[PDB]
Amino acid sequence: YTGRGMLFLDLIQEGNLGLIRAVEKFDYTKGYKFSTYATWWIRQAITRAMADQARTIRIPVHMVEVINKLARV
DNA sequence: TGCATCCGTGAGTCGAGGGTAATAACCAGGGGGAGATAAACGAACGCTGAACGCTCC
Repeated sequence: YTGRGMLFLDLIQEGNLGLIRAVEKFDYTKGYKFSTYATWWIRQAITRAMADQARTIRIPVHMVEVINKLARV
């Protein structure tokens, strides 16, 4: 997700918040590796922050998901 | 102590002119302001004439 109005190092720090979230909600009772669980939370934190901090005029999160959806189609 | 290196600064004058890119995507819940219907008063009207006077027989 580099090169979209957010600095590359800034993306790492916001994703880093997602990682600390994931460890508090992870356990061995599920028969799966930590890597599969973590990547969901990493992607969530990065994409939400990108929605909330890239544009000069802030756009609400649900308008942002509308425009990128229509752009791709 | 001398020699080598790099970093910062400055480099004319007025004229002419405007727009830039890219990636899991959702229920689920739920709060919070922005637009839709009955109650408190007093002011137009309303007939209520009643109650006063203004001319007339």
